[PDB]
Amino acid sequence: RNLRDLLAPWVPDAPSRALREMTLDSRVAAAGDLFVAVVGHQADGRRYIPQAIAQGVAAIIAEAKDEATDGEIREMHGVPVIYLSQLNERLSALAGRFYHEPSDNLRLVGVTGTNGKTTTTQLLAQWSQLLGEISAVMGTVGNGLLGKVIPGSAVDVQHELAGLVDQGATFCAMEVSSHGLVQHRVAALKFAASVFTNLSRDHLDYHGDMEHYEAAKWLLYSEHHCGQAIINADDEVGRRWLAKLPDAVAVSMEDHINPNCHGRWLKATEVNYHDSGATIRFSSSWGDGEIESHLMGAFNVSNLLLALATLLALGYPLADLLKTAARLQPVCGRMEVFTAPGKPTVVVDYAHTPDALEKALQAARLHCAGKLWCVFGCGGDRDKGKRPLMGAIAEEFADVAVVTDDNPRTEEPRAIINDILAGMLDAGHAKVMEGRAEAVTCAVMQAKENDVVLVAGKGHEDYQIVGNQRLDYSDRVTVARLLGVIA
Ligand SMILES: O=S1(=O)CCN(Cc2ccco2)CC1
Ligand SMILES: O=S1(=O)CCN(Cc2ccco2)CC1
Repeated sequence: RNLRDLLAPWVPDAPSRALREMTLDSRVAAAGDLFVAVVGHQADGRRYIPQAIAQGVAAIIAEAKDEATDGEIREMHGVPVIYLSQLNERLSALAGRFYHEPSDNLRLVGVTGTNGKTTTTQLLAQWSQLLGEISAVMGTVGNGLLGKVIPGSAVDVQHELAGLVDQGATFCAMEVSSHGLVQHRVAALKFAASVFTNLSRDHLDYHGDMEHYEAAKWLLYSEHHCGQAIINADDEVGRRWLAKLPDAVAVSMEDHINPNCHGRWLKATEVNYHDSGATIRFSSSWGDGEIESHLMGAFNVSNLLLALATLLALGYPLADLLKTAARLQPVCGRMEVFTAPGKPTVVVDYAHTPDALEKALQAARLHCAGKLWCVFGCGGDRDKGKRPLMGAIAEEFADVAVVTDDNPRTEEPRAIINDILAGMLDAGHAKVMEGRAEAVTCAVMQAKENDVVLVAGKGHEDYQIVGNQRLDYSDRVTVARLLGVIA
């Protein structure tokens, strides 16, 4: 790594300097490093130039605004200071070059939108790896090779992706946050494909506002290497964009494919939501088939179809995708289904808010021939407002509400339960059982073979905080033990 080579595309005849790491933070800027001084929302990195020089950085790249012209080479205490205009916009490209263009050395798929980003990202990584890739994820959960995700500037993005390349990753599914995109944090990444789970957003009822939102985004996307566009046609904005993008792949499970366009497409023709997942019949420009998904609810059908369409667009054979689809797993504690022969279906989900609980019950309902049970509580020593709302939701969208404990902490467990029950029309119809394990056992042991029991609130979070103790407890383990299966 050399300053001269680093800057060659932009600043010819830049000094020759060996560079260790690239950093925006003058605090950690050690000897031999390249310090990058950026002008930010409320901070100006150029302030910390003398400090960085004092810690022995090899060279500095600094925002040119007001202080210099673009590509201006200066020299302070023997250290090169190269000024570049619009450094924020160029930082991704700069870092990309520094870290040997990691997105050109694996298949990078970017997923954007509000809902289903995490799941779709995870399914992309899972499915690609089942097809022979060494897959990785980058996003809100964390970064890492599949099953070793460790819990973010344009430099960090490039740096982490290079780290994954070094660990042998050949495929990376990246969640792209709306904010990350706008702030040019993925500006120079070569995306093999970009998946749009949706492009809708609240607060856009004024026609001028929707117009500006779309223009802003369209402009942004025009400036990125998006690769193959895979768009959810069940989204209103998605459809309008698909109408303008003849090379984009349209995906639908609600009959929004327009075949007159002769574009590439994938649609679910029918779905059977059964006790252990969904059987998805689909047609596509690549051929038709049938997938046995072990994921629950309509949203996860959409998410799966988006991943399928993406991988098909990237040229993975339909037959191989079909042969591996049954091995796709739910994201841990996200509508994770547990079945056993002749037992009720039990779903463990992390849902701990009124909206999450409602969605999880609506999803569970689809797979439920009999009665839908909901076992849940609310956290103690936290905001109490959601309690009656979650009570009301459990009453409305389930057949049997089993109200129990969930991390009561120092608060009186029964008081929390009372707040939950307060929101119900017929609290008397609810079952109350304290001891969460006992409540789960009650639902599971009493529920019929064709019932579904949703156990909500914890998902993967395997502890019960009672008083000051994080006592060892797991919904997944409790459920697995009751059903005679392995969590
Ligand atoms: O830019 S982003 O939208 C996509 C990449 N992510 C993951 C990331 C990289 C380094 C630290 O965290 C940040 C948000
Ligand atoms: O589809 S996009 O995400 C990326 C490409 N851009 C510009 C464009 C349209 C047709 C040719 O170039 C639109 C947004």
